[PDB]
Amino acid sequence: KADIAIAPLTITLVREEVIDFSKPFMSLGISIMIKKPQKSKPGVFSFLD
Amino acid sequence: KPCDTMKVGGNLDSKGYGIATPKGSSLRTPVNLAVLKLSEQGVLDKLKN
Amino acid sequence: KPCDTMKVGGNLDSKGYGIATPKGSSLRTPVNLAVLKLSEQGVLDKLKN
Amino acid sequence: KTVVVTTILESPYVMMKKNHEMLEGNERY
Repeated sequence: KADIAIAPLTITLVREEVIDFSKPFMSLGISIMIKKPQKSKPGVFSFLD
Repeated sequence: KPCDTMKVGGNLDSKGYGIATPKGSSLRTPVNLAVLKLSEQGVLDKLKN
Repeated sequence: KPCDTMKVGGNLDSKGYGIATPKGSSLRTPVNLAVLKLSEQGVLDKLKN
Repeated sequence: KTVVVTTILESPYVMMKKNHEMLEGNERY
């Protein structure tokens, strides 16, 4: 259905077995995204901290 | 925005994105060479920035 | 030992180590195929471990 | 003749231009 894919498509062994990939145009890795750690509400008895 | 997310820790792996073509495509060699030309001339870093 | 160093962050790039031969060496093809055979038979993972 | 490129709407690799409805073909992204 398409002649070429130009996208953030990761070079993987299972894909390379059925399609061709150029050498990498971008280096990367899996990472963790978290919601930021906002400031906590001061707890009762936080005067002992 | 809203700047409420954050990347935490190092990357879990190392890999790369590649331009993909159907197995045996006529475009495979020219597009592999072009990616290397754009890599070597610093175009890929300018575009990420 | 003394276990006093530590790897921090992700990798800055992605690449590989290769067996090298003089340009045009007769050994190039057999050694490329042997590395792939040692890869596929799990020898390279056993040796790193 | 014209190469059909498959891609994905994934920011910031490919995004709809703010005025894409007024543009044609590749100029929409």
